[PDB]
Amino acid sequence: KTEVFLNRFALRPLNPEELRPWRLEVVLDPPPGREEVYPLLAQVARRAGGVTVRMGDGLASWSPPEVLVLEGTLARMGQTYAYRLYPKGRRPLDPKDPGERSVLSALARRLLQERLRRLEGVWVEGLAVYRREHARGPGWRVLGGAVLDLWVSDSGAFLLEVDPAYRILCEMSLEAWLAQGHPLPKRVRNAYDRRTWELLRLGEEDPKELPLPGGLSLLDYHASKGRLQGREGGRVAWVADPKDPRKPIPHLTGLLVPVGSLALSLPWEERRRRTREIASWIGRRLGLGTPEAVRAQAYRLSIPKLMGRRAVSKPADALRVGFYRAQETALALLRLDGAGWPEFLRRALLRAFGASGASLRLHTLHAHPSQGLAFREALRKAKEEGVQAVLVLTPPMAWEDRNRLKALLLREGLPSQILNVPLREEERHRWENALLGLLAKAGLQVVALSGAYPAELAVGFDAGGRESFRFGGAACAVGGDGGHLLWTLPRIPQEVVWDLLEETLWAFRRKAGRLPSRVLLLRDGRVPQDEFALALEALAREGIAYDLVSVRKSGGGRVYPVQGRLADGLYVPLEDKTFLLLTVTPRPLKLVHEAGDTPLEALAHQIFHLTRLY
Amino acid sequence: HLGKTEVFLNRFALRPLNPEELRPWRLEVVLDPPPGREEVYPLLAQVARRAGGVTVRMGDGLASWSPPEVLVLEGTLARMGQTYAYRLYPKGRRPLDPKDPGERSVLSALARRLLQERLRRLEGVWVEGLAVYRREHARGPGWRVLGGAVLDLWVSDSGAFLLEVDPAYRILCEMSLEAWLAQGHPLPKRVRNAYDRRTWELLRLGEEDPKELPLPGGLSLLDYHASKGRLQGREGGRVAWVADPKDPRKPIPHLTGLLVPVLTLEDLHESLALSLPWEERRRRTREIASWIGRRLGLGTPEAVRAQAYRLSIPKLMGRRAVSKPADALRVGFYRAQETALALLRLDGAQGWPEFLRRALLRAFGASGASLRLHTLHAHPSQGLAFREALRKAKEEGVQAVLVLTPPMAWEDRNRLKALLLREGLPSQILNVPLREEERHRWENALLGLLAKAGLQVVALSGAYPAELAVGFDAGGRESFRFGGAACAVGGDGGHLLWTLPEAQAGERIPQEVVWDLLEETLWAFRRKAGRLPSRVLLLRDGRVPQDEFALALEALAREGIAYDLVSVRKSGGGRVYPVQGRLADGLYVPLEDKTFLLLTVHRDFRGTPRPLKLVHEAGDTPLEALAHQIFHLTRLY
DNA sequence: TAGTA
DNA sequence: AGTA
Repeated sequence: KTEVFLNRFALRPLNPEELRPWRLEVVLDPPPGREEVYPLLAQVARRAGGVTVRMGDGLASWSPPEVLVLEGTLARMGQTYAYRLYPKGRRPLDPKDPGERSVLSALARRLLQERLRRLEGVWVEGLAVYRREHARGPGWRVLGGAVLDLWVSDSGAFLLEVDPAYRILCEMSLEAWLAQGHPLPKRVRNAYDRRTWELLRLGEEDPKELPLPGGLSLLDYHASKGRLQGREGGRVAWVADPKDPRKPIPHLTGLLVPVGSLALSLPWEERRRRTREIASWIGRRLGLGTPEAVRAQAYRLSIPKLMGRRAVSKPADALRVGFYRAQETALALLRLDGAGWPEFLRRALLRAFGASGASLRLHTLHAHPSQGLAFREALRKAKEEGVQAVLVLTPPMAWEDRNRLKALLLREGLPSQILNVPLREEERHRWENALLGLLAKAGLQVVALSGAYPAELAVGFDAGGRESFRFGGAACAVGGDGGHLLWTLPRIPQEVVWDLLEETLWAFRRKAGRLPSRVLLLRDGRVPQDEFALALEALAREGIAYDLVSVRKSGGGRVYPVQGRLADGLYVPLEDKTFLLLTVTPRPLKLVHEAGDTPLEALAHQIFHLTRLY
Repeated sequence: HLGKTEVFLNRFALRPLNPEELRPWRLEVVLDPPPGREEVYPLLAQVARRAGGVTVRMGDGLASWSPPEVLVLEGTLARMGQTYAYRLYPKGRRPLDPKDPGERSVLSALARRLLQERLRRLEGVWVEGLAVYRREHARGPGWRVLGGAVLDLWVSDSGAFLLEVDPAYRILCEMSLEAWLAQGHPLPKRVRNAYDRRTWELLRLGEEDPKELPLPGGLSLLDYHASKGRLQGREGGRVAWVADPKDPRKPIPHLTGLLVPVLTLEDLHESLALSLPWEERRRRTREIASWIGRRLGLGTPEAVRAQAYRLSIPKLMGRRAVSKPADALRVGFYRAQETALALLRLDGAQGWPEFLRRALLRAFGASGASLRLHTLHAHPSQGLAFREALRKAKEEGVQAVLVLTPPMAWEDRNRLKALLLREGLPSQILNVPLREEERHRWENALLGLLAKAGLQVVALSGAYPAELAVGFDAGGRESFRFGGAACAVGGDGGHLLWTLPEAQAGERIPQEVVWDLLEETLWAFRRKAGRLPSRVLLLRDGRVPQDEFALALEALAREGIAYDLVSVRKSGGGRVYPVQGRLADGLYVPLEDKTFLLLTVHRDFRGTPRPLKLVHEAGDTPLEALAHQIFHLTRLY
């Protein structure tokens, strides 16, 4: 038990009016698919006045009825709907009932933006305000500020989050900037709004003879909107959406905007000071009481004992000291670039196996996926020759492409590890890990974790980066202390999540000759918790207990020590079954226990220990 | 069997197309806002219509036979809630050749549309698309049966109009679903919109008040139609929960006042003289043809007659020569092996049905081979335990499972087969209501079970084009993303397997599915025969567009594997009648350079047979050779 | 089949 | 909140 500072700040409690927002019913025309309703009301909230937000399938507003735009239209994905709001008088909400308070926070959050607008002599993009300018150049003008956020606490009061930030601003414009010449970037942005894209390559075609699906020209599309009012920037550029990147879509460099002395980033003490400042400065135009730094009781997590042949501090050092369990191994390499094995990889593997007195064979893959039958053939031969797992050096492939390859391998019963080829040696973190995986998948128990945890099976699900398992998905899973399992991949989202877990569960009944008593499921919060409904219902019919935990890297906030320094692994409890996890300024992991009858500390310890060994 | 037999098709030849119709007007279209690329074709079909006249979709534009001045060059559209605006750009006249499979398909679309336009302007007669219903046959309160014929009009590779005619009857309802139900008639299966021809699956009625039932975004269900002026002159009635039926699981609301029950022969009752004997059918199709012919103005209909060859019957043989596959069950299999079969009873009891145990015990006895008749005492697919009982069974040597189960949805059927095949257990379905004296169904089911078990029941004579033939199926679905199954036959009976797309991840490109299904069959064939097949026969369902096999074909080419891609359609094959005398069983009727019919009566059918239309799309093999192999594969299984 | 409710 |  220790005391810590969170980058939050309590403000005044909400008054009785704010706890009793106005509600509004909505009618749309034409009626959209029920799955589209919610994103649309959110849009309806913007169309309407300000400090108004979506509530249920209606709206909730903090501002007077006579200020909202009760009628109009909104366009979404090219389609246009007519909306109409209907007042129905104030409705009370409890800050204490997750649901209702989601609204209050949404309201709270919209307000901040509304208040952030009025502030002048400073520019605000969304919730990110910017005071002092950090640089100035022919096009770049790095400003200094912080990303903000405002919400409601279970107490029923305001809560401000503050965190120092940068912003590389380009006032040049793609074509121009690409014009007095620079190398095209990876991610670009438009000129008419805030939506960002990933630059795929550049337009070798004519932007007026290049027709979109309808048959409309790329130029006419934008021209007939007002975006071409003599803003000629008119070179063609092939862009792609941050979501689902091959489907590539055409755009215009002249209607885009890209993304040596140095303020990279300040220390901990400096940032926690710069943050405590803005809380005072922003508390100025906020007029919501006087900021109060939030103290949170943080618990000290136990450092786990790892065992290779001899004690070891990290799994990586097992590659020099030796593995916990050894066996005669055969590992083949598949190269999707050039040649044989890079020297430092052959070396370590030899070193590590020497140090374990185990025999090691190193094959090399005689084929490439593009030869059809031959490939499958090669894999079977290699599988026959004792190959127990495959290492794959390869240029960066799309999520979809690798899953596919691991499947051609998996069908020839070949576990695999994918090491991206522009191999950066000096990046040991990377390749030392790639090898641990390869070894774990080959069946080697590199390190043993001395334990005391509820889950004998922890499976983590992957959807790439999508907010859904619609387009198939993938799962990785370990048998508790040391038993990396047969990681899988697989229509309807619920049915997807379930097969993933069905197979893994099955792999484990294969190894342990018994079903796991309990399972720990880890997933990204970006995916609706409901997609797991079927898997959980399935686990129940089996009697398999479980705990469902949502994960989210960025968005945790910040943790600062009172006066000393922060320990290696920390556990910070929060508002209702939510808690932070901090390891080794650092970035916390925000976690949520959405289902399961297991204490948060137990869970915290098991995730942390799972984190310790990559 | 080599003799030729003249035969009359229910087709008729019309004047050749004049130069003008060989050079339709072409028009470029443009849509705003740009829709998803997968909506462009469905939308152009809509533009073709909005534009009016005899105009059809051609590529990414239109093609028309009516004067360009008659078209509606500008208008709006709506496709599933979403709406867009279109503008046409007349780009002159452009020639098409009947010899080219693609261009000919377009000219025929124009013809089909021509038939529609002429039918739509007919006096006192009833039209339901390409169908015409001329006269009454019975009526009674609110309903009325009409008899006419569904028709078709297309162009040939020769370049002349061809008219198809087949008598049909239609039962029309003269009132609303509200009226009909008010007067006591039962709940029909399917309902049609009153304001258009869209139909639906009626699920049930609802107690909710239309006036206050809210559609997704909040609009009342009543205001939805009310505003669309569909209410003018009607009564909304009560709420009717309806289904797509392409999305049979999701209910949408509707209203009885705006619905018209789609009546069936059952609904009416009151043995109502509706069924046409082959003789009466034939004279009626000639009579209607004469009729539509005068109204069509495309010359006089000359019934098309063709040469129908009787294909050579296959030298079938198990342990010794045989007249039919099921005979091997008692004379012994062509080539036996130790065999293990497990029976999975999803109906209600315990074992092997006495008559099934007998045939099997006897079949193997005649073959002189060891057999084990297992029984899965594992419950239906309920639990990871089931997955376990299966793994155990395969480990213990089972080679195939016989599933005795009540009829399954074909989704649930493919699921189960997927579970089992997983664990390496092939399968054969046999629907539960089974009775001793139903020799035809179960003797065959037993043959599939054995063929799948790796057991070669019967072998076909010899010398066929392909030594490996694989069929593809997407079950109704017009593409191989959403599902995909394939069955491979070792050519001359060496039965290979059954399978479907393994487990990969992410959106799937059809060409990759198709490729993988074949990819698997080749390995099956590999392991089971020692080498890759020299030539393969790929049979696909016509509903699907052949573009999806491109990757697959290029792969075979790369591999050094020859092929022939033939597409099958049990629909629109027309009819076939004798000119005189009666008609045999396995007939081969070639029609064009690359198309033929295949007929097969059996028992002695009083009705008329619907032949199978087959189209040779890729390949070098003669049609006759291809018809033999397919025909022989059909009987064998 | 051109066309949610 | 807002395809190209």
